[PDB]
Amino acid sequence: MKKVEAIIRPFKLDEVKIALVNAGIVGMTVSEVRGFGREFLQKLKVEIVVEDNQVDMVVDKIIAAARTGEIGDGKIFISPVEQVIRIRTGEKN
Amino acid sequence: MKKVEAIIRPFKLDEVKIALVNAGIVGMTVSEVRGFGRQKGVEFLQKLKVEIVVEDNQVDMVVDKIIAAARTGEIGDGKIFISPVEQVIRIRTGEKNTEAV
Amino acid sequence: MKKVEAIIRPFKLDEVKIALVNAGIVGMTVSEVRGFGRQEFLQKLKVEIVVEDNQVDMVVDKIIAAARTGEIGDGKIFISPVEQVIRIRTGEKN
Amino acid sequence: TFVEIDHVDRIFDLPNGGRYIALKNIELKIKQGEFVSLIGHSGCGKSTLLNIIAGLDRASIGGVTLEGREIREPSPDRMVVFQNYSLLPWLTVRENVALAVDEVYQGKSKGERRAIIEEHIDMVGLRLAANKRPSELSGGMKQRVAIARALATRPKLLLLDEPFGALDALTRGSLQEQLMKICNEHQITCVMVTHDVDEALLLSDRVVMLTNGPEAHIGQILEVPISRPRQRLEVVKHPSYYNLRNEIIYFLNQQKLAKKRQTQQASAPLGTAKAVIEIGFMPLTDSAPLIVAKEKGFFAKYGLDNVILNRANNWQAIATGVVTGKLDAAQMVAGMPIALTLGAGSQTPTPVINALNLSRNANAITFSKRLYNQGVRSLADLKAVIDSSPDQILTLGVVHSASMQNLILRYWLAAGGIDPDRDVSLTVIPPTQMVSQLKAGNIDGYCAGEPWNYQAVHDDLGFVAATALEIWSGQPKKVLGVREDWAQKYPETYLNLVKALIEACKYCDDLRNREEILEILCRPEYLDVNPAYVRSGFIDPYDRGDGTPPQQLTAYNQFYLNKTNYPNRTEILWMITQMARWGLTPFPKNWVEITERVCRTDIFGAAARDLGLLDIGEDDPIHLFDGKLFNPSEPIEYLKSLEIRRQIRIEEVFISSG
Amino acid sequence: LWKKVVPPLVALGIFLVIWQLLCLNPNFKLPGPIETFSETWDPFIINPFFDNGESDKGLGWQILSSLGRVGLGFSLAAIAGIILGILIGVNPLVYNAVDPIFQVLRTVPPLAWLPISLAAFQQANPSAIFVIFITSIWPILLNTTVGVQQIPQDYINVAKVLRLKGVKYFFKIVFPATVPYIFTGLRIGIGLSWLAIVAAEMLVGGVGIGSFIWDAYNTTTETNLSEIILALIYVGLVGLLLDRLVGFVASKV
Amino acid sequence: LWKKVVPPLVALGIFLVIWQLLCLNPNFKLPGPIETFSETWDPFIINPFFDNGESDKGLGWQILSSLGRVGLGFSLAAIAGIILGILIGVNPLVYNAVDPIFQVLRTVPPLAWLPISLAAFQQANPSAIFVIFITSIWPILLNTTVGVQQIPQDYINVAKVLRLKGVKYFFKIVFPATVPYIFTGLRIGIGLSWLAIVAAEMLVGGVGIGSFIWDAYNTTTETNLSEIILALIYVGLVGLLLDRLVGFVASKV
Amino acid sequence: TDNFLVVEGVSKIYPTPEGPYTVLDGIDLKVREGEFVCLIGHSGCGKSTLLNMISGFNTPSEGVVLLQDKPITEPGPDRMMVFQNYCLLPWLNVFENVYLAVDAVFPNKPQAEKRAIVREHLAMVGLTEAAEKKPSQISGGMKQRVAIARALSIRPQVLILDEPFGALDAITKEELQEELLQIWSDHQVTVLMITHDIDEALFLADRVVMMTNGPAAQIGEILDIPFDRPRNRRRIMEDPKYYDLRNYALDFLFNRF
Ligand SMILES: Nc1ncnc2c1ncn2[C@@H]1O[C@H](COP(=O)(O)OP(=O)(O)O)[C@@H](O)[C@H]1O
Ligand SMILES: Nc1ncnc2c1ncn2[C@@H]1O[C@H](COP(=O)(O)OP(=O)(O)O)[C@@H](O)[C@H]1O
Ligand SMILES: Nc1ncnc2c1ncn2[C@@H]1O[C@H](COP(=O)(O)OP(=O)(O)O)[C@@H](O)[C@H]1O
Ligand SMILES: Nc1ncnc2c1ncn2[C@@H]1O[C@H](COP(=O)(O)OP(=O)(O)O)[C@@H](O)[C@H]1O
Ligand SMILES: Nc1ncnc2c1ncn2[C@@H]1O[C@H](COP(=O)(O)OP(=O)(O)O)[C@@H](O)[C@H]1O
Repeated sequence: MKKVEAIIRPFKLDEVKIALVNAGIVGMTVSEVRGFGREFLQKLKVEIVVEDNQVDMVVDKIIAAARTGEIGDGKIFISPVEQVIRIRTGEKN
Repeated sequence: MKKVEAIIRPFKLDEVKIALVNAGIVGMTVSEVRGFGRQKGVEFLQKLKVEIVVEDNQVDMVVDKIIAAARTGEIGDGKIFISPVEQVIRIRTGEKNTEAV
Repeated sequence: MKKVEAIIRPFKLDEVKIALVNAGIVGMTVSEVRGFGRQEFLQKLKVEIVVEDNQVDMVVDKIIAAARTGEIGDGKIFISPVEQVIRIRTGEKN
Repeated sequence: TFVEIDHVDRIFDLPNGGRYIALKNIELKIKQGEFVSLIGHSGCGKSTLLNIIAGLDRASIGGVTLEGREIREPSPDRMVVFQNYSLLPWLTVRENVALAVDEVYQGKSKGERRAIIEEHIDMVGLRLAANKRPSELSGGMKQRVAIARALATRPKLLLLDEPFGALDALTRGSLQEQLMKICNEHQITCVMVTHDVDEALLLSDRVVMLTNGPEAHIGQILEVPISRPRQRLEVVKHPSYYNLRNEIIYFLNQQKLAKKRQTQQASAPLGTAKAVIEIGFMPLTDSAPLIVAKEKGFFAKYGLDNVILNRANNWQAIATGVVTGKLDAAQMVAGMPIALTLGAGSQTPTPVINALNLSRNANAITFSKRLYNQGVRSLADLKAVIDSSPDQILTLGVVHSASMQNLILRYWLAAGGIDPDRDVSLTVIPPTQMVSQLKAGNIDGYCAGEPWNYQAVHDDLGFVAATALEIWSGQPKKVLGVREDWAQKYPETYLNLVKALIEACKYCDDLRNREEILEILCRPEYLDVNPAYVRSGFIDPYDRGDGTPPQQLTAYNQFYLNKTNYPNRTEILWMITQMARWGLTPFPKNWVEITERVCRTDIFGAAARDLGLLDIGEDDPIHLFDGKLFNPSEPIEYLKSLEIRRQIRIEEVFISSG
Repeated sequence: LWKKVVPPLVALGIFLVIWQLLCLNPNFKLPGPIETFSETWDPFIINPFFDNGESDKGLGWQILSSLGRVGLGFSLAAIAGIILGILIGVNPLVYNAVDPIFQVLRTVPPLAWLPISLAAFQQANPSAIFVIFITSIWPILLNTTVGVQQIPQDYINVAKVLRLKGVKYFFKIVFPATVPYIFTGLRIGIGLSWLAIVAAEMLVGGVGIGSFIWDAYNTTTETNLSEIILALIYVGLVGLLLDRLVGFVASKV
Repeated sequence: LWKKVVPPLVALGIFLVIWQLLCLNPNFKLPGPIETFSETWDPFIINPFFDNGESDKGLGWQILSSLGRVGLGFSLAAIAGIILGILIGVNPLVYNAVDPIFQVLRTVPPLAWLPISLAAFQQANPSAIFVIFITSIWPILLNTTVGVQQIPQDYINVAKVLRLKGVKYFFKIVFPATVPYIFTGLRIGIGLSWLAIVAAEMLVGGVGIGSFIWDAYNTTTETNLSEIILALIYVGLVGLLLDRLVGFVASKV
Repeated sequence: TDNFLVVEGVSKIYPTPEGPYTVLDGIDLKVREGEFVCLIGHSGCGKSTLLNMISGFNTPSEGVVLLQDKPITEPGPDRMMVFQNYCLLPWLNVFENVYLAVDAVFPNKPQAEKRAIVREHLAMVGLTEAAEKKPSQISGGMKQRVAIARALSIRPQVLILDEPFGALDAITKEELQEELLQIWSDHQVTVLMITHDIDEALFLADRVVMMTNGPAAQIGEILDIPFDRPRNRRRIMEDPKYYDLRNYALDFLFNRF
């Protein structure tokens, strides 16, 4: 399991979810942020975790979702994840 | 040296810290996020992104405490992503990797 | 390459601006967190800075210097790893 | 994935809080273009399961999910075909079909919807009778309209709630044949619910046979390997179609047979008022939950009053005591309860149920220093060494003949290309004095518990070599076994006994309280050793004793963490396919019934929800170092795919009720 | 024809024949069939609409005047029976909260409302309608409300998997299902309405079938009894056709 | 219990308040709940069996006066379809030869017989009993004569396979197969019988319910309407008892 | 036994104002005493009419049916029948139901002796425990139980069995078939069951006859069941000869017709 984390403009939410819902990736946490760049913007923080193979597929969709050339559109942070434990079931990995 | 991040139900708080505090973990960084998954409504839901850093010894025990407390039975109860941390620094003293808390 | 994710008091946000920009890396991400350590819940803010690995020391010291308060609720600094980040505007492996 | 029935645990509410549990932990994933058929003896939840899928009912826990998005209300995407005819009598068949299309396809006007009705009424074959009324139509094709209507809206999960069961057998046929052409001609998935075996197994793709009685759950997902293009009179002549039909018929018979027994068991004389309950155990730090349950008064907290812990000396004493009635509820090794219920050794099968598996991952296969200096440092090294020459063929050791010490050890040896009973020798030896056994030289290896294995490391008489974690990190080692006779009697004093140990496990699992337990396990009446012998692996980093730095084993004495406390069937059944692999017992032909008889999860479920605990045990694929993907629905195939084994012999094992 | 139409015609002759010979017997001093149509053939049988003034019109007018009241009446009840009948039954709570009251109110016979109906409405004409309206909704309302809750569970579920909830539900599942029950309610409502109109006039008088039969009894003449029997048979026929009229529309739907 | 008794009592409270507040309107000249029960409490509730001597006793005697008439009467009609009903039906030739006549006679409104009933019988007491007998007879035998024509074909076959014929066939196959339908006729008949008695006394006078309402209504007084509405409650309530007790008998068999 | 119930070319022609229908045509059946003939066939093939004809409820209109050389023309207690709807009177309790059959066939028998006959013909079917419950208050499976018990209260020669197991669940049939089979080898009464489920007939039969469907139905391909008389349900299905028969019957009902 690997983590994929991206920052996108607030009004672009219904461009990655739409690009991801039909991509077979259901699940994502979106939280507000206040970036600086270059007073503070009101960007959005989309956060997903997927297997290693799906990173290339999902990452391409995210960049292709909010793709408008204007400085200050965010990046795609990705981090490792040792375990992903559900709550309803309690399974592992 | 591991970092728990347990997305839980919006109201299940006050049942996590009451039980989790008994496990020797005192520091927590609860937050608020909007979630979207297999639950039905109307499109984006509200969840708390409980965020804890724990020692490797009790990582498997802290996660168990949250699961029992935050469980509901119906889907949409969240997950627990455990990620590593290398150089946790406490600005009280700037100590080594040890939490000292 | 290290996702510095320090937690600081709300009042110590504008001070780090001079230190943050002076460090050479100014861009970052900010948010609000209902922190809970010793001190019920009290509002704090969480700052995420993906600083280059070779300059992690040069940034951590500045934050503590500008975030030094002494009283309870001082804050903590985390250092999480990253393997490669990309720019959504361009999309170049880093 | 497509429709997947997540863990669904529909509870039915009854007067006086009956809480009659209909289904529990029904996990089942359906792919696209699938025709899963939910065969099952009447009494279990079949319509209840289908109603949940149809959405007409709300699942108490969990819930079905379609295309990765839960369904909470009925919708025209998962149609149904009710057992009752359910046709609007005041509408012609064309208008009956027009009811669904006129409502769903609201974006299409007249003309482009007339074709939909006309063609759908034609594929099902209900062509000539297109203007009649449901009263006029006979019962035969009165159920074709319901199928035609359901297919008219082009649904995604067309369900079939036993649509044609009232019809006679001849009309039961010649209607499946019509329903076969639709499946072959079109691409439609379904979830059929049928009572007749021939109904399923004939137009289905994967039969999901449910268990019986309260707390139902899928027992065996039978698979039907027939080429999908099917003809009712050509599949019948398939070489291996009647073989499958005898598997379903045999299974359904067992539920019929082993349901009157359940009724008989309930209606039996109750037990007396026991003054003292004698519990047997063996000296091992892994037995901490039983000991701490007494010294800390956990038994008293639940009003169990006096309990006597009759410490044993050899593992055979526990087996003899419980079966003979001398003791009762003796903590015993994981694999022997399923060994006594099958009589591993031609002995009389005496039922011994398992409900509170209470430890895991506490075995270490240590070897003597002779192999260490020889060059043995892993499985591969040993294999070459033995191949050199017999040279006093190595004789290993095991605590008990039939348990998860003589099975996993054999599996580890077998996977290395070594025959346990030919290339080496396994001799049962009590752990108490096995420490002196190695010094004598009779054997060279161990499969004992924690405290005794470390003796060789501290005395420099051997090295740990292998470990439970690096062989299988779910390895059961202890389980609470009570004679099935002493379960209908004394319905209480068992749940209170089950509850007491669960709390004892929880108390002794926290790293903070483990230090206190160290002293309690160093008394003459309990495991008697110098306190600085059990520290390793419990509250100290494990010392492998093979010229390597100690490594802190985080989970090497699991008691509560990672969901240990659950008698999951999937891994007890893996023992049957290993006792049979070595010829210790014929592989039972009715494992689907013995397995749900030894693992009494009904007791645990009532002792977990009341106490507060994750009652839903994990689906446990038996993952060893070399995961072979054990499939807990076709053990015979798995048992036939192992390179080293003994002649497989399948027969029905019969056990007297008592 | 010869097996179902011819026989009853024979029944008339035998019934009439036995009815004869009772004139000679002093008991049952009723007009004889031979002379029942003797003094009534000319003035009444031949002329239905024998208008001559006020409260003296021929039998034709009386039937229309009485039948007209059951026309204007029983329609303010049918409209108020179907409507307000579905509203009860869909909600089990309200049904059980008023069901016992209708049961008691459904049993009070006609001509028990009339004494109080006249009090509220001084005029005589708008009192026969009220008694008919209030004595005819009960049979309709009880038959309509029961039909709503006797809808088979089969039709509800097939109306649920299809998202038919809304107004379309009540015009494709509920209403067409209770139509058979309504006509069962109208079967006895129409007859019960006729049961009161004929008896709702001989107390208050006025033009109509009632007060023609009743007034004849009060005034003894040479033709009083003959006209009562002649009127007594028309009430039977009109009742049959009026009730059988609802028996024909029922077949169509 | 609390879910089926509380609801209906709520309706009365709503009915009472709705019934109340209509007195404030002078045009709506009807008694209100506050006083319709107040003055009537002493002379007609606390002492139901108050006897004065001349057609002016208490309500209890008035109710039992008419209840006796429908009891002594309607027992001749009670065994009408029990005897005459079974004789028809078992004879298909005559069943079709009497159906049209009884259908017309059945629908003739009750109390339309009274004008000729008083003509046949000079007296009045054996005239308000005949009206009940001739009006309640039809629903009993018609609903009994339908059973003999609708005994299930299943019970005929089980009797043909055995050599069951003659008297033994009647008392074990046919007659028990109409009892479930006879009690449908009695339920309709008894309710329809209650209608005739209440209205019949309103035109012949004398002691008995019904005449009480007309007697009070005609004799306008200070509070005549006060007891008429109460009399409405009794006649409505009493009929419920008669209708429901007959159903209880049908419950046993 | 040589010449028990025989059917000699019976053929019934219904009115059918549109013309002829000839539901039956050229039927030739020879039932031997103590057999278990079965008439498995499609719905609407005239199979019910055929037994409904020998039972005496119809007239062949083309031939005769001879029972010991005595033509059958009227219903009687000898050809005791069992209907599909259980033909049970809801008034009389289960006990009084059986007593009705015995009384109608043994009128002069002493009273309190018939009470024994009905009582002793209620334990072979396992129904003496419930001898007072009314049919409306008894299980559907047990309801069918007192229709052969009543039919066995008499001493019949031919016990015509219309499809009795048309509503019983798949579990009650297994118990009921054995009970019916068990009592068959107690009296040795010829029985002519009508059964749709093919697998039932092979387990429970001696000579099953399949009649071609359509307007002109004819008896064809009279099978023979050679399994041992003390039938074991689970010992024949796995036998490698019940396969060659069942799949052959399916080839004469679905493939051909
Ligand atoms: N060190 C950092 N860590 C995390 N996020 C950052 C950092 N620096 C900048 N960002 C985010 O990236 C965004 C800037 O995107 P972009 O304009 O493409 O790059 P730049 O601003 O460097 O030209 C800002 O809105 C800010 O939120
Ligand atoms: N891939 C993912 N990454 C991050 N969060 C997720 C992911 N999948 C689900 N979640 C979180 O889990 C919550 C519930 O989602 P889901 O998994 O559909 O239900 P459940 O956890 O009961 O299975 C959501 O609110 C969502 O925020
Ligand atoms: N282990 C931890 N997990 C999560 N958050 C922590 C942890 N330790 C410290 N924190 C954060 O830092 C703060 C610690 O406050 P406190 O315990 O009073 O010590 P300090 O005075 O150093 O801040 C909290 O607001 C909390 O959000
Ligand atoms: N209203 C109810 N109250 C309590 N239990 C019920 C109710 N409805 C169904 N059940 C339970 O659900 C189970 C399954 O019922 P049903 O669907 O009728 O049979 P099956 O599931 O075998 O088709 C039964 O064992 C029954 O006890
Ligand atoms: N009154 C009738 N007029 C004409 N044909 C009839 C009549 N009754 C029955 N039939 C015909 O007799 C045929 C034989 O029916 P049968 O097969 O005995 O019924 P089952 O399928 O129940 O055994 C039917 O196909 C039917 O068309």
